Amino acid sequence: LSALNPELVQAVQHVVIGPSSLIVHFNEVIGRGHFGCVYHGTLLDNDGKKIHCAVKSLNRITDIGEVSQFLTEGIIMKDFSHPNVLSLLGICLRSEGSPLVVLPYMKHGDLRNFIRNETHNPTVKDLIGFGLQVAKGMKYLASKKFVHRDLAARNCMLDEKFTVKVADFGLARDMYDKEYYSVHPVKWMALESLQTQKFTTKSDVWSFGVLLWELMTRGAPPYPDVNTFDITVYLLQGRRLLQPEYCPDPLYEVMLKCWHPKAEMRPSFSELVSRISAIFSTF
Ligand SMILES: O=c1[nH]ccc2c1ccn2Cc1ccccc1
Repeated sequence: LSALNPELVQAVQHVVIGPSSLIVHFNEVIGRGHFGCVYHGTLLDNDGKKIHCAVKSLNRITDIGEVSQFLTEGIIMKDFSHPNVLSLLGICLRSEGSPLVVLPYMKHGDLRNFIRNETHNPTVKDLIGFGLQVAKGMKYLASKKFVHRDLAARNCMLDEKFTVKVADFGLARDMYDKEYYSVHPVKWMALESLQTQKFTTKSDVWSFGVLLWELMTRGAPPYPDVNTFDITVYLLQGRRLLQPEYCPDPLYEVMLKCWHPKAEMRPSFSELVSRISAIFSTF
């Protein structure tokens, strides 16, 4: 680590968690395998408050060029903070072992598994509230010109107060990468992204519309009968996800606006917050 550029070391200092500030519980995983090797940890703040965190070791980082790029990603993501976006608590640069990413612990795991869980019974109002929270998190990301590229219910998380956090971006990416011993998002993508492999805030709006559909169906898979290959033709014919049984008509109108074939015709996330907040307030 002494081979690191000193001005970059100075720049990342405010993101770095010293080893005496963090107690990593490498003996216990969070999500019992659902998220791979993500560990419980305890972070000590400056007042000695104990903070429950999720810790991941980044084994793909093997050389000093990759460590330096990682430091930079930490610097950038530390400036992203919003009630509905997963925050970065910090990073660890270890003398012994791969670097660590430290995030806030999410008591209720991912939003898709939460809504699919038969034991949980969120109301239509609660489901719309989750959608509004995601819209607020994306309004924040879009306001900083950050394009998510993989928005879906599986990629959002829930804390102990049931606050939704948009996740799976920056150092929280690769949320479901699992390591196997012997084994080797087209249905959320905007039509133009399927065609050009380019992503924008307007393609995140399309994905948000599919996430809204997931919320109102309590986590049903979209287009279950359509092969991923055939999705482009299906959308070009003007076919779209149908209105879920318990979805209010003005909310389905919002979903349809998200899937307009012309990206410029789709609402902005600011407009989505405006429209969904008014719908939410009728319940
Ligand atoms: O309780 C949690 N809080 C925040 C993130 C998170 C969990 C569980 C899995 N994950 C995903 C992830 C963790 C670390 C690094 C990268 C991705």
